Parts: sequence; C-alpha cells; structure tokens
Amino acid sequence: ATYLIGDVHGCYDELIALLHKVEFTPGKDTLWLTGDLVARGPGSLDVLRYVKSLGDSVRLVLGNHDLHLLAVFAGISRNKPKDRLTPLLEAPDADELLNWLRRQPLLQIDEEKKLVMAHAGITPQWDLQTAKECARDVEAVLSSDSYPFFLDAMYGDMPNNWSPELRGLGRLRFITNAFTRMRFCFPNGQLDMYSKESPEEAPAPLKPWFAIPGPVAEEYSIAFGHWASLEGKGTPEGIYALDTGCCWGGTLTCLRWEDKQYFVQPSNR
Ligand SMILES: [Mn+2]
Ligand SMILES: [Mn+2]
Repeated sequence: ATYLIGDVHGCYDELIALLHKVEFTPGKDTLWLTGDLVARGPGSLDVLRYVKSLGDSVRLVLGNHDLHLLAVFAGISRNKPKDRLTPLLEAPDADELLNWLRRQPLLQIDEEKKLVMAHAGITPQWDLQTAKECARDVEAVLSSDSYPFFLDAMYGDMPNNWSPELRGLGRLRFITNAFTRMRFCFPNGQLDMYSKESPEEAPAPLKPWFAIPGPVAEEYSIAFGHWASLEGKGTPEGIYALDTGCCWGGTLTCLRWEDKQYFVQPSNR
C-alpha cells in the first residue's frame, strides 16, 4: 500500500500512532511525507531518526522548516526557542541525521500513479520538465560541500515571477520559494510571499496556486503539505492538501493512495 502523510513537525507520537492505525509495514508499504518533519512539536529528533531508518520505504520532500533547520545547523540562521530544535541539534548523531536530510529531494514523481509531491505544490508557471530541472539544481546545491552558501543565498522574496532566463541567486531563490513557501498566486501565476491566510480570507486578486490551471496539474495528481490554514479543504479534484495542522492542535492526516481512504490522528497538544 502507498500512504501519504502531511507535515509532521516533530509530532513523533502522532506519526507512529497513525502508522500503527494503518498497519504500515516497510517492504509491503511505502510512505510519502510532505516535509516539515521538524520544529514546533516536541519530537523532531525521534522523527528524523525514524524517517531516516525507513530508507527506500519512504519518499520525502524537504519543506521550509527542514531547510531552516539545516541553516541553523550550518550557523547561517539563528535558532528560535519556539522551534524546539535543541535536542536534535545537540544529539550525538546530529551530523549523520542532518547530512542525510540535506540530500533528500524537493520533488517526488511516480509515473505509474501519475502522482507528484512537493512541499508547497507545483507553481502553475512550471511544466513537469522545468519542475524536475529546478528540483535537480537545488538538490545539487544542498547535497554539495558548499551547502551553507546556498542556504544563506536562499533567503529572499524576489524574484516572484518565473522565467527560463532567470540566472544565479534569483533563480535559486525563486525555485526554493516555489517548492517550499508558495500559497497564493496573482492571476498571471506570480508568487505572493506574504499572505498565509485561508483562500476565503485572502485579499483580492490573490488565488491559491492550485486554482490557476497549470501543465503539471492537468496531467498529474499533486499532493502537498505546508499550507496549514487551508486545513486540507477547498481543493480541486486531483489536488491533495495533506497538512491538517497536527503541531497546531489540529490533526495528522494519512491518505492511502490505492483507495483514496483517509486516516486521521488527533493532535496530542
Ligand atoms: Mn509546516
Ligand atoms: Mn511548510
């Protein structure tokens, strides 16, 4: 069976309880995770240890909080007490866990399922070939010995409009924002980097990225997490918003792909 779970955010107990509910069995089953494995919840260390131990039984994409953790680890960004990352940062296997984390993908594709997953979704300005090339470019910088330089370069809100002509810092910044921060678009597909509200509460003319028809969404299903204020609701057919806000006091959601059956674990917070 194939299971897809939204943002875990250190909610180790809820993750394990949800996997027991579906009798997840590595070697018979595969787990997809939308990213944001860490921060806010109490168990980021246990979450990373477990997810790494799954090997080929898990398909992860990196989220914005995963990248922030890497930036803190690398001395690029300051640790926020609210993120509850110190046990992970001080763990004896921190290097092993975080060097594994920075090598994980930004994008997962299964052609037999016609299924695409990224943390925030796929911007309507990208076709599949472009999304794959952009994922490969940022994965390359994150997997390299010089990854702290990129992590520092990644911060920024512009450019917010994709072009194949983009180069350098702006190209990397856009790619990072599209895969890990995107929620709303202007009518032309350009990214808004400020509104984090639900679609009904957003100021005009902003619309959810998935409300603008794009080439990837026309041919593939897209699963994503990230957008907690969406509450996993209000999406079109073929769009699966899996982040139901577990670390916020909401729920952890698991979707089984074969029958599109949902399983939900209440937050312990
Ligand atoms: Mn999140
Ligand atoms: Mn996120």
